[PDB]
Amino acid sequence: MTHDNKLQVEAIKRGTVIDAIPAQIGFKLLSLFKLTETDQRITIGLNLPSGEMGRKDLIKIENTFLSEDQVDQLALYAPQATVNRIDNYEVVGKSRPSLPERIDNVLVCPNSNCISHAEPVSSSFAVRKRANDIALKCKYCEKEFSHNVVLAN
Amino acid sequence: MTHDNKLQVEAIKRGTVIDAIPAQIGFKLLSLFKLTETDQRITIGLNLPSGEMGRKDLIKIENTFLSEDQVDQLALYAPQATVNRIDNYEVVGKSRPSLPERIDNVLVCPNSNCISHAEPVSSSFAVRKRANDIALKCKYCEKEFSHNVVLAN
Amino acid sequence: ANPLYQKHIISINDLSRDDLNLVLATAAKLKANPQPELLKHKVIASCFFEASTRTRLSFETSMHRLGASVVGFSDSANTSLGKKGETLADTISVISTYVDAIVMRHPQEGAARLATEFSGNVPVLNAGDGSNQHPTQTLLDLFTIQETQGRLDNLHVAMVGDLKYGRTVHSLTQALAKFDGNRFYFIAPDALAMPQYILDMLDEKGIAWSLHSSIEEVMAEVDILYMTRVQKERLDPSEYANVKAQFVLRASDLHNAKANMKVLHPLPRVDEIATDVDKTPHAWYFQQAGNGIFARQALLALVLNRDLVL
Amino acid sequence: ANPLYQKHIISINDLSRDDLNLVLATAAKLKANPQPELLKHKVIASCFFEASTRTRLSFETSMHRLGASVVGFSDSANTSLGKKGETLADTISVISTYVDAIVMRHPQEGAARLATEFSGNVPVLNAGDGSNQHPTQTLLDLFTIQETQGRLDNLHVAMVGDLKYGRTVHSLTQALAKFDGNRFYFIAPDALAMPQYILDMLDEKGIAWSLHSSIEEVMAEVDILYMTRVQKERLDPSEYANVKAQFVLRASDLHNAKANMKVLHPLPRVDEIATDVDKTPHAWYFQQAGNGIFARQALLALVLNRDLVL
Amino acid sequence: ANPLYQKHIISINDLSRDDLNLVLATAAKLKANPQPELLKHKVIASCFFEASTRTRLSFETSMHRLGASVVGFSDSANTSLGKKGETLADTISVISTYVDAIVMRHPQEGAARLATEFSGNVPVLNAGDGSNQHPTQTLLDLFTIQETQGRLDNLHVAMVGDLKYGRTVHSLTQALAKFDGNRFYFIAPDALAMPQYILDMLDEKGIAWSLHSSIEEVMAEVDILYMTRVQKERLDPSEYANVKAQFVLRASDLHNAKANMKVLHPLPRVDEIATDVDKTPHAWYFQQAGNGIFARQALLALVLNRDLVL
Amino acid sequence: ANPLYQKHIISINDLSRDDLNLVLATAAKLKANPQPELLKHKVIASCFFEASTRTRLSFETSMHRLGASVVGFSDSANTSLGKKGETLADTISVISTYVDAIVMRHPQEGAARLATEFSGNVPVLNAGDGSNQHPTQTLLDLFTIQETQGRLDNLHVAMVGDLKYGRTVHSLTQALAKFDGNRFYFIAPDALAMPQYILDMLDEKGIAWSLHSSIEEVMAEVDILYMTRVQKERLDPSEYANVKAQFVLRASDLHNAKANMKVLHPLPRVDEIATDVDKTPHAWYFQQAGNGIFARQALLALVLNRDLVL
Ligand SMILES: [Zn+2]
Ligand SMILES: [Zn+2]
Repeated sequence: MTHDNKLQVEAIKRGTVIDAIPAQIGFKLLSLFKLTETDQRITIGLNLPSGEMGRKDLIKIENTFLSEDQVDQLALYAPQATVNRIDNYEVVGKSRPSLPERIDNVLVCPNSNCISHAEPVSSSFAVRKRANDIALKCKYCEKEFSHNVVLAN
Repeated sequence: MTHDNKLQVEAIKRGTVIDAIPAQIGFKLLSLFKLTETDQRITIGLNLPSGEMGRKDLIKIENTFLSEDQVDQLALYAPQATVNRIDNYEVVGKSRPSLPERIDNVLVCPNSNCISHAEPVSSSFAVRKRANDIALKCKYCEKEFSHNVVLAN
Repeated sequence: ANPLYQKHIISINDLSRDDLNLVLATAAKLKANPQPELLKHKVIASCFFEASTRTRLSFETSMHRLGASVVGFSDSANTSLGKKGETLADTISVISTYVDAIVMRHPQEGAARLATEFSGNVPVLNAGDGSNQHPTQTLLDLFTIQETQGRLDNLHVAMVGDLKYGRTVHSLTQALAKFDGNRFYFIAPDALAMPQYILDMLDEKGIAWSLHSSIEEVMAEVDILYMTRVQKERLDPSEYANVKAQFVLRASDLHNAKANMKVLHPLPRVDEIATDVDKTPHAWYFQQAGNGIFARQALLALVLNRDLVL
Repeated sequence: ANPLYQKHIISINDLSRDDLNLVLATAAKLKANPQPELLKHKVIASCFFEASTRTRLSFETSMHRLGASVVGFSDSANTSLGKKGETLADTISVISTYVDAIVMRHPQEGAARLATEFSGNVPVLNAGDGSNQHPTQTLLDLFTIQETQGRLDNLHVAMVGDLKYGRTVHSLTQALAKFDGNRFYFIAPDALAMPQYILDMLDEKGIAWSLHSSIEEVMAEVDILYMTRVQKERLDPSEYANVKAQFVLRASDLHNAKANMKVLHPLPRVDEIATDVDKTPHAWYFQQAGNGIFARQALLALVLNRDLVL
Repeated sequence: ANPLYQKHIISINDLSRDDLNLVLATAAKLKANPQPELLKHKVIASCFFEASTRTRLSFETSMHRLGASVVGFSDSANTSLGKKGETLADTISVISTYVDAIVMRHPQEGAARLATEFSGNVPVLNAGDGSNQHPTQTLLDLFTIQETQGRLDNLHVAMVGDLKYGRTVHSLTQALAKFDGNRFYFIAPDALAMPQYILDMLDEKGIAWSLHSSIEEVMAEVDILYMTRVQKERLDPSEYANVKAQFVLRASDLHNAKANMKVLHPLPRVDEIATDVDKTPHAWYFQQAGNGIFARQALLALVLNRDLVL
Repeated sequence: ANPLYQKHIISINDLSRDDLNLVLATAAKLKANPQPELLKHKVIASCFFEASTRTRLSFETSMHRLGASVVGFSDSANTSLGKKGETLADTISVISTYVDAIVMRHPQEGAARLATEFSGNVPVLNAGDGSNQHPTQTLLDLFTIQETQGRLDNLHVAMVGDLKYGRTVHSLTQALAKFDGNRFYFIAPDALAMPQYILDMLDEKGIAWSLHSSIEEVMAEVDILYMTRVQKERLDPSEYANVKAQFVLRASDLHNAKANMKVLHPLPRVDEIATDVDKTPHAWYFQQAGNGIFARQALLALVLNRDLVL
């Protein structure tokens, strides 16, 4: 993707590079998934230029690897992000975000009466895609919501 | 500034560079002061090898300069930080976090009966140093708490 | 003696286009050149059988601005009111022997109407009656509309929220359907749609109205955006949450609105309108709340004063 | 061990066709030959965080008919809040150390589900978690439909009342949908219609259903008439009265009903089933409440016993 | 225009020695030569979000003595106020469009301060806010002290009771620490001592204060004896009883007091001061309560009137 | 006959070292080998004049695990008073004629003691009499300390929280003081310190104790960490927040704790023990609540049986 060989960010020898994160989502990803609570070198680039999409975000975590599941979790936010596994200064393998079947801890139930709101429990939603969108069903109240609503502001 | 290692290093055209942020404080600052809410190219460096000071966080905000007042807000979180002004690829200016007079909308009054909690108002505390310990007095309930207490939140 | 002199103000339907305009003309004048002793020596009963602070405070302030005295009460929280005892007919029969006018708010539809049959010569003003009328709130909504749009004919008015149970949107629709060429846009959740009956009346007049599912869908073309409070109890918290996002106004949604467009809300807003809107020039709910004073002073002056000298 | 041994009964969506037949086969045997000392020495907690005298009395009679002891409590509150603090999690973590099973009713959805996360090896049985589930009422209904019709497949079922909110009809529709050839007639006013998510599942599973205006149109076909209470609070008093008549059952309407046709109702019925219906052989709402005793004994017997020698 | 004209009266700390004296000078004058129509035509909102009859009656009487009108409310006993609904910000935004000044008492610290940010040009006076301020009570305590001692400098003042949680003793200490040479004697139970913070501030000024365990221990040398109510809830009834005897004033304890010494108490007294003291010339709590009227008339006159002509 | 046969269990001060060991030895045997029909035919009254669901549920489960029947009632009230009249004396004189033992909780101190004066030959067991005693909670704690530490002498016990008011820590300190070589670390904010009467008894008996500022200073030494809830109501919200942090336990603080170290808490814990503590092997508050079942069965078995064949 974006290739600057002049003022460019320093490359990582080994780790994970999440590229193509759409702009303004990169920070959310760090927050949501607690990506900063580590001692490893993390390099974040925000609002990076890439004619492919204008501005994109990018994250490089050193000596750290995301499993298939973990990567799948980015599916709601940066669905087109590319997770390139790095080793010895070369992309030893890529990865695309697949929509998983279940999503834990990061979401909040829209249902005001859901018990998950006042208790020591990790939210969990079942994911099922249905034309035009993705439905999310709460493990607790069992109410099904459109992702668009679960991902409110 | 540029962590010129061996191969490559990045640099912004002109803007601000916040260096010497103690480890684990970098991300907080991005979150708290909502620095990531710009169309500007932001470059973040977390857990960088400081060797002497240890591990540090680094933030570079392009075409963006911080007023002395803004620099002062960093005092409670990263008083050691150095905020560098860059113009024409070089450090035209260099300032450091000085203890502010007031601290707006980033803290939370630990007084649970304070009117500030449930309302459309930005918090505000009066900073009063009493030899290293910093007492923070709420603008609303007028209670004075130790900076330790307020900061846990 | 003025058209409204000694009349009872029960339902908006009892007021003609000429009456509405008379009240609104008087209100504007009372706002310009105040008359603080106009009602000096009158005693008005503030009878809130149903408690409502915003409304009571506003009516009473109105009474005070004109020099009148006020006696009254609020929230008759009788422990389980199977029978509070005395009939309302009896209470009004007694109270009408003390005061010069009665402003009442009651929980049951038709209460101010009944009162009328026992107050003798004493005028009774409806401060709200069940899910039926609330005429003073409308006089205030129209006065705020005329003041900001300069007219009550040929407006593009949007009504958003609980169109089904909102007694105020029902009344505003009827009042404005008395002026000409108004186009209505009804934005409401499927379960809270404008009652058929209102649509029916509108059609008879040959007035235009369209139903929209989104506010930004009509944003660009409205002069007035009248938001109402969607009460969660009327809904399931999941379905509430399912529709919420579709009817809450944020400053962003206003980027396409016209310069003259204003947002009104009978208040209280809570979820529906974000505070960020408060800061825009389109926010007019607090100003709308202030106009209640003139709309209310006007009404009282007209009813209690043979001829208005202004 | 039987399939339901030591299992939590939270939602109907968690049980299968077999599980349902297993509970109903056991219920039948216990109704035929009671086992007054099967659960002796067992202590069970009847935790009604939300009071429900009818449901509690039945559940506890069930526990006593099997020889178990009961400790518990009904309701917990203030006015519109409650008290101070202690999570449902700690409450269940504590109680889980005394008793052998937990029956519980709670105002928030998902409460029973959360309890299973803190109860350890103690099975949690849901007696109602807000607008979500109520497993035992559906088992009691199913046992009543089977007992009187002889089967759970190929039935003509008509549901009447408040289908939008009735958590019992949503659940019964989902339970019956696990069997074959059933046909559903939904008869509700427009404001209280069967939600689309249920309609969708029916469609998806190729199950026949249809909306009707009045019980009359379909009385002749129906095998089971399931009624629900349309609470006046879900409607404005005026609205209520207009629809009301369309969904009120009299003995005279049963006129053309099949011999086997039974009228069911979760109760309290109030206005919906006229008293003259109680005298027809079709009235089975009281006999349905009595069966709750056996569907409930069945669950407890199955969840606490590794094997039943029935 | 006078220093206090249009200012908000939120905390005693916002008032300088010059402001206190200006209010006190005005109060004495209003007491001598009354001005019953000074505020004629103003409408003041008496907003007691927290009910307090003594304080409301006094403020309102003050409003009436100057010719002003009053609209308002008291004890908003919402059943379990998890959310009373409207934000306080919104209530003040609306009320400030009706009235000319707002006197408010609220349960939460900082409420009058917040109000200030939404009342626009309308002054808001703090009638009590949580455990923070209550400036009008202090203006009344100082006016009663100056009236009886002839001065606010060089006094030997004793403060007895719940020095820890008494918002009034905290304020009186700060106000008097603005005048020179005052010596404070703090008589309080170990569990209810003067907060460290107050002692700290006092020391900075280089003001003297001593802690006593008994009242008669300092009886002989005090000019003012300011008793406060020790609330039993803050204590155990046994420990309460254990310390009670040590802080209740009886006429006997006064046999050594000076001729000029007066006993003040914000009221209500109950246990702390025996009725036998009422009969002595040192009793001044009821007179102190009467001075609230002039202290309050003064404050309102200054804020609502460009220049005080006296 | 055993020493506790037919005896009242009112205060911990009434039982001896032996009595304590006898109750705990029996508790252990019943926990090992249950006797589900020891108290069959016995009817016991669970009289909770002061509601306490947690304590009642446990006591009653205990009664049922021994085969006894339970009749009783929870709470009795109005708002801030109650009803008319009937002494506790007559109430006990009546109930004493039906049942075989009385378990009772009451808001006033000394209530259980007075009951023994009117109950005749029926033993009265105290489940809590105001701020005074609560015998069974101390027996349950002691049984938990012994079960996990292997002894009641030579322990390092740290008590944290509200020591001034916690009736459970006062009592536990008195119980442990009957054994040898125990050392106590008291860790409380200055306003909630261990009363002097307890400190005096410790001194008098040559028992070592010491105040500490934070759990940190002494974590390494402690065998038992007993926590209590500091109710925010005992402090002003501002005050609370400043101390709070000093007496809140996180999993990370347990870092340097001994293998055998157990964290105990009467419950409800709210803010004081972070949830991440529940996952460490040190968390034993839930297992302590479960033991209440056996310390309680022990008492009932001993008081109602002349001899135990355990
Ligand atoms: Zn949920
Ligand atoms: Zn505050």
